[PDB]
Amino acid sequence: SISMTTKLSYGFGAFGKDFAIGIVYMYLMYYYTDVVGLSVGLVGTLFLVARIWDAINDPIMGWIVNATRSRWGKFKPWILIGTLTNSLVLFLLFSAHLFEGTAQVVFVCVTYILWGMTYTIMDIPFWSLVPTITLDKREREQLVPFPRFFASLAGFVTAGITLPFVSYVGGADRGFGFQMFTLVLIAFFIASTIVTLRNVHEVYSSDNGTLKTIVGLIYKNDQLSCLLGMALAYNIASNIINGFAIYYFTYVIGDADLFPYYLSYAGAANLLTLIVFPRLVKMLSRRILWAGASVMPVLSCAGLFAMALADIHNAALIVAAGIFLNIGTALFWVLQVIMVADTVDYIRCESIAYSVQTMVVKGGSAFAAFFIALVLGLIGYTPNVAQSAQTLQGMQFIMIVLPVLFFMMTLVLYFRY
Amino acid sequence: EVQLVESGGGLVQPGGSLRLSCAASGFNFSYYSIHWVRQAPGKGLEWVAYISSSSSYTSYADSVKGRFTISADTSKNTAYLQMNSLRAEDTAVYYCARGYQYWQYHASWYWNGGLDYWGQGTLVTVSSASTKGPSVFPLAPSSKSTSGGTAALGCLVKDYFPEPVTVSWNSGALTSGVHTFPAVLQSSGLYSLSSVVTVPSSSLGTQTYICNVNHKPSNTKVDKKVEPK
Amino acid sequence: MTQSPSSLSASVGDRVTITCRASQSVSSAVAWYQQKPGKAPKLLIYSASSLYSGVPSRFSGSRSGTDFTLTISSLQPEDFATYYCQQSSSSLITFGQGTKVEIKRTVAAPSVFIFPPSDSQLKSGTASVVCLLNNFYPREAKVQWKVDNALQSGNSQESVTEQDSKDSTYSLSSTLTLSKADYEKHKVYACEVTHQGLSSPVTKSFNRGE
Amino acid sequence: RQLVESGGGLVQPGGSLRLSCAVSGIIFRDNAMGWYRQAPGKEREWVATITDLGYTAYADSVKGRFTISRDNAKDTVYLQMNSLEPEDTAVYYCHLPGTAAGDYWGKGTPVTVSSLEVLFQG
Ligand code: NA
Repeated sequence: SISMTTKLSYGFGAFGKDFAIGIVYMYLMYYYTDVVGLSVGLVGTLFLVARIWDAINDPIMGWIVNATRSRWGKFKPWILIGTLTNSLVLFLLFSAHLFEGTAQVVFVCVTYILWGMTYTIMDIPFWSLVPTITLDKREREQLVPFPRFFASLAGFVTAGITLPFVSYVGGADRGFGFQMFTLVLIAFFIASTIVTLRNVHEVYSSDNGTLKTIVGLIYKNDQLSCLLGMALAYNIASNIINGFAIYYFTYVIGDADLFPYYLSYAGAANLLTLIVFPRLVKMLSRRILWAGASVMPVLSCAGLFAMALADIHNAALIVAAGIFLNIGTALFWVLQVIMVADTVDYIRCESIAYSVQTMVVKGGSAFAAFFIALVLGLIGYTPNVAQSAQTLQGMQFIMIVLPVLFFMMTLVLYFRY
Repeated sequence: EVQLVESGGGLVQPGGSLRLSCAASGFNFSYYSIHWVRQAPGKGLEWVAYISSSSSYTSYADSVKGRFTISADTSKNTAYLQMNSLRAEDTAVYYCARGYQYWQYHASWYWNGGLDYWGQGTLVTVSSASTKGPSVFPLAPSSKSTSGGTAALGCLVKDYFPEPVTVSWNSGALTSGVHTFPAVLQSSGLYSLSSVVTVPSSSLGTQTYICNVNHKPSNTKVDKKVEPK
Repeated sequence: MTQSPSSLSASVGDRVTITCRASQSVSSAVAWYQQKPGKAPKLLIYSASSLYSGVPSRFSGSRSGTDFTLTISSLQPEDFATYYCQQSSSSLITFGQGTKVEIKRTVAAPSVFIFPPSDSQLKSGTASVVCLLNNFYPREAKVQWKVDNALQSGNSQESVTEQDSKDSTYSLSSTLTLSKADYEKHKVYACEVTHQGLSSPVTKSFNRGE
Repeated sequence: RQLVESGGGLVQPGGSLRLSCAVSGIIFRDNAMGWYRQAPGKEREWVATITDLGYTAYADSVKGRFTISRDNAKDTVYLQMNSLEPEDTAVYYCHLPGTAAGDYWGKGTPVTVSSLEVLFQG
């Protein structure tokens, strides 16, 4: 059985992790463009390379964690090291606006790469714990929703709380508040790591545990080929929408701070959909659930763009569209799990299949970031921090309505089967 | 801490039925089996029957098959043994003991678990006689038909139903060589007992001996004096 | 299922082996129980050569060809009791005969005495005579009643006390019962004892008169 | 469902044995299967357990001596035992933890190790 203490600890750890990563995954490109003053192509290339490398370097840390064997175990020391190292790197990451000249770029690149590596170090053992720590059979289906609930909650809280803090502490210096926000994030991160370390214990240990094989496996499982292709498009679309929102709601729409309403508050609908999910699944067939998952985001985007003309930016429009998008994201995220086992049923060949999803996710995120960088650089000058020059609104609109094409492609690929 | 306790002993006339119960506290009741074993008044142990919690597992000895029935309660850890149509030779002491759940299954030329915990056991008597009064008779010390150095005295308690009788000499003080042989069942169904003592020829003629017999079931005393003649 | 030694004699610091034939044509392990008078048996060795928990190591088991054995290397004063085997063939549990373990001591001859009926119990109408044997260690004392040079059989009750605690001796009393009518139809009565420590049988007699 | 256990026998001290707990009636990918051992005048105690993933936990007394393996192809669990000692003589049962409604114990198999009791009469 699983106690409540362990579930709470394993939810708090995930809360800390996502609470650390959200700000970097939302406000980084905006920070560089509108605060530091970097170019656009440089940011695009930096993000592309520094995310592809982090996507491809995951397996190595698996070998390192397998090899480590010492007094404290083989996961706790790595988690403890990663927490502090990543916290210090993150604090240093939001102070690039104190330099100037050639060294300014070098510092940016070095700090970003360090952040990626340290986060990977901190993250791998934390998720490697579950199969070993207290899991015999079917006791994981009860533990799994706990960490993901807090993982979803962290992003909403950060999105709803960020801007007011900087605004209160900012004024003529709009990074000095970012540094303090980073301090708060680090405090929460360290507290969560301490709690999980003190309230998680190890049981059910284990011992003793090619590219040609990979390509053979990919070719053999045609269903597996469709699974990864389906996942990639949705990941890219979601990354585009989540990343570019600040630019859209600062330039195209009147910058009256409807971004928190659009994301943070619809987070509540996300949480409700997640918490009531089993009854909804029992009520309805899986195919219709998948169709709704792929449909709702398109409705949100259609409402957004369609009402973007001849309106005063209806509040009901923004919140409703956000609710639709969050419902779709939560439903698709939960539905992803069931398909992998069915696909793979027909080295280990299951541990290998475990990492392919993460590979695809990170690759899609990097590709989306590069795409945004290039397209934004093409049309106009965003770093101006000035009134939106006309004829750039078309560029921003196409940027933010491109995801619907990826949603369409995912729907077609699924409908094929 | 594991233990078993017996209850239900008493006097039952032939034909009259009876029930004995064995209760245990200290272990899970479904992992074991309960055996009822018999010890005759003066013979070796004899196995009677056994039951495992599963009522489909029961067994009885050949000499008792068809007359004793055994059962147990899952909720309350009790094991009853009801015996009817009793006989004269079913007088004995009954024990209950604990064993293995599947001892028939685990029976090979190298494994034999055995029975580890034994109850104190209860006495069962079968007869058709009511309480009687012991009657005491002296034993005459022969004038010169005894050993010159050693003289002998004794009292004989002839007829009495209930099992226990107490015998003493000179207010229960003298204990030099006194022998009280075990009671023997007469054909009439009443027990007869004898108590003897030895003293030197010097003691005779001046010393006074009295055989005092106490009977618990009925308040009775005799205190029969012994004199040579 | 027969224990070859019906009774045994030994002392302190001796080696004693007790055999169990178990000649039932079936092979099964044997468990050894120790019983003292007025108490419940204790398990000693369940599987041949497997000591039950909390039994001193001086006990040991074995399994010869078509035979079982129990060995005691040193006899403490606590080992004097009876010992039973066990063999759960088919769906039945069967025990053994038992082998009382006695003490060894120097031989002694019995002391014989005879009592005639007292000046009473004839009004009741039954006569009972008793022959007493006292203080003889070896247990093989035989007694025979002789009435007018005639052997009376089937009307005698024999009671023998357990081995003493001070000297390890015995005392055996034989009682003969008769009716009043038949009591006075004969003249001389007697009891004779035969024992392994007696050169010739001993006898004690009395005439019906005073 | 039903659990049937095999192996068992007599081995002198320092020997080795293998016990196979054949299972049926339940999809073999299922709750962890464990082993228990009971001896005369003693209660059941836990020996080892192996989960559906393949992670294994062992009791202190048997640590470093007994090993537990899961085989899906044969639908079986194997307990290898080495350096057996007289204290290890007992009846070994094959527990199927999980599904609290039914634990569904097995009958068990008796294994005894003693100082060279005269061997079988072949
Ligand atoms: Na990584």
